[PDB]
Amino acid sequence: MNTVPFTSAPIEVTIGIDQYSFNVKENQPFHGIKDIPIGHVHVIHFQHADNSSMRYGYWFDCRMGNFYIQYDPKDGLYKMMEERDGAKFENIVHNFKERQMMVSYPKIDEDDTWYNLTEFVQMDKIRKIVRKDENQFSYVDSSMTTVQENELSDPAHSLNYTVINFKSREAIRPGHEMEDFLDKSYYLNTVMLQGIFKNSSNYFGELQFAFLNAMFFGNYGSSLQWHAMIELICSSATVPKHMLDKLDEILYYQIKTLPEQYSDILLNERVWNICLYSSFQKNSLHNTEKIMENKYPELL
Amino acid sequence: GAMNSSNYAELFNNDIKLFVDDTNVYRVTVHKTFEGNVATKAINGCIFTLNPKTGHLFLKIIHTSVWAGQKRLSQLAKWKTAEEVSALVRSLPKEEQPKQIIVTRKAMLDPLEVHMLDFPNIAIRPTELRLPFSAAMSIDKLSDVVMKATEPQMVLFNIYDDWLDRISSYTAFSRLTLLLRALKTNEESAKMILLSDPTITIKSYHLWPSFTDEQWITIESQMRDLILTEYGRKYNV
Repeated sequence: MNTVPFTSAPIEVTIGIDQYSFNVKENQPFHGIKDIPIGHVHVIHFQHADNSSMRYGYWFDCRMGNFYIQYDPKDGLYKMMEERDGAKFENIVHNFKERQMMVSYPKIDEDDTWYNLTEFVQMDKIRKIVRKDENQFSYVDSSMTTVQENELSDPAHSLNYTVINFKSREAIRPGHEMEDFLDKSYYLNTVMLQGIFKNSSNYFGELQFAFLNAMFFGNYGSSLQWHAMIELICSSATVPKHMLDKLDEILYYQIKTLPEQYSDILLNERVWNICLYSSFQKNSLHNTEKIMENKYPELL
Repeated sequence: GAMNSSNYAELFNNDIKLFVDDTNVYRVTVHKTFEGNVATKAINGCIFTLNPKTGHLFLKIIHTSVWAGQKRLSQLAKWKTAEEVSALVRSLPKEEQPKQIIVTRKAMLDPLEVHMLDFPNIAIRPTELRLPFSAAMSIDKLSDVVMKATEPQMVLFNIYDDWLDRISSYTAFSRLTLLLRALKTNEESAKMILLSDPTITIKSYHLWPSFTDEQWITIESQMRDLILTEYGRKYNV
């Protein structure tokens, strides 16, 4: 069980750790988060009490190094940093733990929610979507735009999601216009799965990462990416059975975790209606269709 | 975006554009079967592709053979239209290719957009205009070439005959839309108005009769009256 110590909490802030969140008061003696489960990516996220705009945060994996948070009063944010000195770090954490200045990652033993949202998400894939190769952790915020959004402006601070565009030469083989537009199987299976992602695991990992960025930061481009990757599968007549069964599980946990009050901004009516009721896969997402119909019947 | 009354003069500027109307591509007669079920029999159709500036009409005849053993024909008809328009653009020299294609029905936008991905600089646009191009099959010589076709064929016409020698494109288009509107509202009466006087004939190389400027004014008035008469009937007003 790993720890992300905080130097201090000089500004009042709502701190997120994965799907959990805690309010910290200005200069409250908060020195971080302990008992973080090894084996998963995590995201530690922030919303300042005095400017609820710019949700921002850090994707990390405690297996890859010792990470801490320190407030930067110049840039005005909580920054993740790596401590390269193992013994200094162990000694910092031991002190804060002994003084019980740390919140415990509050996992219920029955609860597979975080595993189920991050099953295919791997830090190495995150670091290719979020390019800052001098750090082992990845910064995301509300306002970062996607490579796709930038085509339709600072490339350094972009989310390099795989560009999906149903009306592009990539998606449509010359002489198979109607066939490829009405049945995206070619695009999904040859271009995206065999060509770019290499396997369904990498494709699901990007889908899951896009959802989490949409949910935790209200990142609009992330939300567009999550919907596009769902719609590409649902609009394909030919999808491996294992992918459909896994997609149904993935979406079920995403819809289950979504705050009820954010459905109106995070769910695209057109995509969900098409996917559950008109698409080739309209009958292949039983779990997802049941939770959507019971939790968000308004949208449908 | 969309072509309306606000940007009407744009039709007659010097940027090459084509209207595409797909309403006569897939044509059927509905009939009873021996067992008393209903069945369709396709008849020859046509894509109506018109340069509103020049009057140049690219009439692609759709032979019933293109439907043999195909499913969802009303959907296929949109994609076949888009394929044939894309093939027509690729057949034109670069300096003759349109800068815009306006589709008369919004259901043509995606099919044409996807067929024209190779031409990202050609704008595909809808129109708010209600254009009566469905009535093209009421022009006897266009109807005749479609019905007699035994194979796919492209036939080139000037839908304005020699009018542009005497009038502007704007006026020629307004005359054409009024003629087609009349033919669409009351075909019998419109054709009666156009042929009632046997001294005015249709030249072998023309679609419409050889009316003097004064006779066009009279014809145009009779067409307006026909549209108003018919409108007063439809609505009891």
